[PDB]
Amino acid sequence: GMVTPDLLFAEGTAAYARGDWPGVVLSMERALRSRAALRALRLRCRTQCAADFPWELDPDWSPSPAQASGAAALRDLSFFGGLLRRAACLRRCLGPPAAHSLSEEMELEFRKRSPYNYLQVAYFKINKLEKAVAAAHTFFVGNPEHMEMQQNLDYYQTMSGVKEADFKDLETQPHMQEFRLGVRLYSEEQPQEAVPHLEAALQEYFVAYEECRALCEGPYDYDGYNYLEYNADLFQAITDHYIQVLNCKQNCVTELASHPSREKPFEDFLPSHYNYLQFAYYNIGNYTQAVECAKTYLLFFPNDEVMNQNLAYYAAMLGEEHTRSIGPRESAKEYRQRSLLEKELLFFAYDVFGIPFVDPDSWTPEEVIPKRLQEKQKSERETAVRISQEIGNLMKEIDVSRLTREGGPLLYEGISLTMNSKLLNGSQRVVMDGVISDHECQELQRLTNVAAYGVTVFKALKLGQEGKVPLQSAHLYYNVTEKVRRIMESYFRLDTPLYFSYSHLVCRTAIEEVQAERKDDSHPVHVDNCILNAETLVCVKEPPAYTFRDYSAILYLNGDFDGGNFYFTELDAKTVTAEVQPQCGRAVGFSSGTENPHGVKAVTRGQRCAIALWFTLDPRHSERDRVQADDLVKMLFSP
Amino acid sequence: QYERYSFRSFPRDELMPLESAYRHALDKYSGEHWAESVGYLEISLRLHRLLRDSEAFCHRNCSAAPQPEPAAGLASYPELRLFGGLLRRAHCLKRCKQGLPAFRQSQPSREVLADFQRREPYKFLQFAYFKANNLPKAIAAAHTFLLKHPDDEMMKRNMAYYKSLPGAEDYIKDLETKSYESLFIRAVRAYNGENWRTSITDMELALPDFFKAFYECLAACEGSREIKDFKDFYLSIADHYVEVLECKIQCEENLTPVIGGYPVEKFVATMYHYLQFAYYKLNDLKNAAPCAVSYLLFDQNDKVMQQNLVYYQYHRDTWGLSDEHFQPRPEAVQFFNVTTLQKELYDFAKENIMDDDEGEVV
Amino acid sequence: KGPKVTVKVYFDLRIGDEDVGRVIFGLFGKTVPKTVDNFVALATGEKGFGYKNSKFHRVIKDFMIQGGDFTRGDGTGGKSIYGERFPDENFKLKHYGPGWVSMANAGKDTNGSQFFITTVKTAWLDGKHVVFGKVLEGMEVVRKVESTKTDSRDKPLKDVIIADCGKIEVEKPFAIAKEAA
Ligand SMILES: *[C@@H]1O[C@H](CO)[C@@H](O)[C@H](O)[C@H]1NC(C)=O
Ligand SMILES: *[C@@H]1O[C@H](CO)[C@@H](O)[C@H](O)[C@H]1NC(C)=O
Ligand SMILES: *[C@@H]1O[C@H](CO)[C@@H](O)[C@H](O)[C@H]1NC(C)=O
Ligand SMILES: *[C@@H]1O[C@H](CO)[C@@H](O)[C@H](O)[C@H]1NC(C)=O
Ligand SMILES: [Fe+3]
Repeated sequence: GMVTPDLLFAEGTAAYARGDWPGVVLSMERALRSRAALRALRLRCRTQCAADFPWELDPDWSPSPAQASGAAALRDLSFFGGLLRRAACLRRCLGPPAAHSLSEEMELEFRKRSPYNYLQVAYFKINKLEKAVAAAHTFFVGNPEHMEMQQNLDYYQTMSGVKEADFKDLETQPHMQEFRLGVRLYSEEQPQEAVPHLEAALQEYFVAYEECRALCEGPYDYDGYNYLEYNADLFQAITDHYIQVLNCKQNCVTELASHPSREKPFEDFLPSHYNYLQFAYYNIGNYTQAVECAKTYLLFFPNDEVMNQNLAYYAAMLGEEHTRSIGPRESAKEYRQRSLLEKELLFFAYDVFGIPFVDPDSWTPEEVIPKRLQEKQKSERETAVRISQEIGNLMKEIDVSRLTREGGPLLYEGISLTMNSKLLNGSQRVVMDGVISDHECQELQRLTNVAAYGVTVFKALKLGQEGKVPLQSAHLYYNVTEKVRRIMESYFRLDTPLYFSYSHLVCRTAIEEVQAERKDDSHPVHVDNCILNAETLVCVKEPPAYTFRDYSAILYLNGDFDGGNFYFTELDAKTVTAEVQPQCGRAVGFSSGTENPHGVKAVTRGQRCAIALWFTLDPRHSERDRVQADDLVKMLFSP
Repeated sequence: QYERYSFRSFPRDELMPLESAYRHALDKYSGEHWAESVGYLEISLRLHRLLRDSEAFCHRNCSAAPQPEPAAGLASYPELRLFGGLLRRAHCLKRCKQGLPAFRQSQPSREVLADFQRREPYKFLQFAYFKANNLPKAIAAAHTFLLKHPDDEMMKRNMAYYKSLPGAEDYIKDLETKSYESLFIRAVRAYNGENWRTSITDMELALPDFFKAFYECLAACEGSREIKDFKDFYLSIADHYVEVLECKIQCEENLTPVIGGYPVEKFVATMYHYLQFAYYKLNDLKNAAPCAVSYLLFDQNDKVMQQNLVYYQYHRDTWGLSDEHFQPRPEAVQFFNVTTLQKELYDFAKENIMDDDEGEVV
Repeated sequence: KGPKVTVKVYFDLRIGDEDVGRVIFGLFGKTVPKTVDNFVALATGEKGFGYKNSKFHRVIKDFMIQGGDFTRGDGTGGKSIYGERFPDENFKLKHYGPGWVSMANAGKDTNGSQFFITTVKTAWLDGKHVVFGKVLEGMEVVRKVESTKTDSRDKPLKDVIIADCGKIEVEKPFAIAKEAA
């Protein structure tokens, strides 16, 4: 059978470590072939017997009015029979289901094009330098910030045996290759060679879009160990899985329009295709195609003034009847209609079930957004210009980065600033005192002591619902979390909204029997956003760490214990810069970037209890358990 | 326990989670306290019945709700239509569930529900009743448990012991009863009492309640599952429904009344047979023919009813009977369709989708 | 009913300088592949590194005897054939009692090369660890090795060494009851 890519990759890595160049080239080539073969098999038969069995639908069957229950039962039975037939076909095709799944690190190393690095090293060691330069160019295109591979490429170019046209890219997708080449040709004022490449780019774009939409029906994504508490019914699990699948299908338009050579996906890919096409067609002299392309562009953006001037100019040049008879292109119309229907469904799901969705298209008409959602976008636009005015007043009267992005109102009264960022010797730092009183501290202490030690807010609410922990403390925890979120948003002059990422109430117990010869630090100095190292003092914003977290906060509930301090450290993980003293109601708020490496000392006799909070600026990566927490809070206390 | 029960106006003093009440009842039972255990067990039974009734009311709407006709542009994409309807139904269910008092507590686990569906609390109930001078209630609970489980040795022993005691020989009442069972019992009694009109009225009353109960029980089986495998979209939503179908199939035979220790085979066919005979004895052909057609639909291999139908066909042009009066009743057609489809779907599913990685231990 | 075994691997244990016997495992290859394959490859040593001359480092009484690391003996090592770690596959089987093998992980989707033989019914581990075997024979050997003296860190004072490890092929997948032993 077709062996999995990761086993071959491991064998090739081991052979490379030992020093067997034939082994590493053989294993790497086999892995590269196997991955593509498996992907092609999945695509092929998924498409083939998704098209083999259509959904049919029964419009002729009119449900019985009086006998509603039987009509509903039959309407459910037909759909589930069709579903069972499709599932049976898929099981017949795919065969072994364990060969298609591999870890996240393996997908990462296949995205970074490491096998091409190994292959180029092996090919140079074997004296097959043509494949060596091909692999080196592929890796350099994949990773553009690598000086070494640039040096090897320059050496190969100077050393005799390499040709200019041999630089082929073995990994980039087709539809992007003719697009960039076509645009480069168009920039040199050569419209004879521009139209065929661009028309091809359109065709392979549509083909690749259709291929990519068929690889999205994947496994459902549970939040860690949340599949042990999953108690959804049939028609709820089906809709949750389909909503995730629809999100994955709509996220392909922003993946087809991105390149590693750029740090941001292209803006308005298909409309830009049509714009360049109509410019080139006007330059050549073909007028009917220019008018058609202008119309099929204005279909997407109907209020673009310049394109309207171009269309009117072409219509004046041509005849009225000709410019009336020709219309847009049908594929763009079908694409637009299907995308609009998908966006409507996703926006309804976001409005009702509170499942976040961010539009990947800038041509979406406002008529598809519900009225409830259009008011939340209106308020966040009002407060985006409100904040930008305050920064303007700060600068007009005036190290800037410590004044124009700090110093907030601190809305709630009874709250002061014990330390600002200057006394704390750093940027993006604050120490507030008195966010809560002593009653809150005692109540949260009782809540965490009764049942324990990371306890979330959703689990605390569930336990209060059952009857184990008090409900008032479980509501106070929620209220204090929201209050701290708003305080953090207000102090740092954030304009875009601040979302929730994770939060757990914890307690640390110092056992007095392991303390002997405990010279090592309890917790290493590190950073939250990336993975801090110990040699080059540089961190990588890579998937094995959480790269979406932006802001962090710690709130302390007591001060009756010894040790266990909180100290900020420089990148060297040695030089302590500033330390804080835990007390009741003290909050430490810092940005979770690489400029704030922190560490906690070792605790001694006593108890330490605190709430750790992490926030994101990305609506995609939000706390998926906060929606259910809000749902529980709404029905238990405000029915 | 079920005398002072009302779904709409429920006493708010006893609104506690089912698991907590069951745990308290078991703890008091192990502590040699009888009255408190009896009260807590009765409260738990009432809570379970309230949960079932709330589920039925929640599925009364939402599931049986017409869909407004969509726009013309959506008619070319069937998958979007189907799953948009599914999303609308799910949202309606989510809205409806939050309003009911029974759904604002802590929902019990699956093992507690499985225990309550096996009628197991009645063992403790009858023991505590007997240990508290409640002998008629004790024999009623023993009979109620033995109706569901006719193969228990110890329960048979206590039933034989109770029967020997004088006096408690007429209080054999099933505590978990249904309206259609009683209506059918009176219908059969009147039919044997050579009375036709009363039997006709009772049977025509009893049929719709049985259909309503059957459809509610079918709708109440689409529950949750334990996650133990992570597969694709279709392959993972085609196993939840396999389990749901396994649960759905038994609903026809779980609602069949049992008289004399033996369930009544071919319940609906029996109703239609009794109705046809009662209508025949009153010479009401206009209402007697469709019963014969329905019985032939259910029991295809029959003799006397086939000759009856042939005789009715021969004399069709004398009673003023048209050609469309020899068609089966719509409810019987719906029942037949919804049973045949389920059985065929299970037979198909248990050849291609069900994994073959288990064997019989020998 | 029950699951079908597909392959068998035998282990030879040496407590200190003495031998105890043989343990015969039965691994379910049709329910949990990509894990039985890892265990068999490590046991038979196709790629060199394997369980030969390995050690048991946790001999917790009444709970289990966990071992399987072969790079470093302190419990912070061990590798598989699929790189370093591979994800959890399916939690179809539970810890039904003594003698049920599983894959020890350090979180979620962090399966390595360390197993543990259970000795009591541990139902609180369900849904966290993947089960792929059952101790067919040599339960008394497991009982003998479980009771060795240990210090406070659960490490045995006397070394327990897997002297040999092979693979027995099975010509017919047969089911085994989902019970203890
Ligand atoms: C414009 O292009 C189309 C196809 O690209 C071609 O059929 C047509 O003849 C061209 N116009 C002229 C005037 O040749
Ligand atoms: C929590 O905040 C809400 C604000 O809507 C308030 O109504 C409620 O009384 C608060 N409860 C506690 C325990 O602070
Ligand atoms: C279902 O709920 C709706 C509430 O929107 C209500 O109007 C309707 O009457 C309910 N269904 C039945 C059968 O009562
Ligand atoms: C229901 O009745 C029978 C079932 O065998 C068959 O005609 C079909 O499934 C249904 N009838 C119609 C008219 O669809
Ligand atoms: Fe941290």
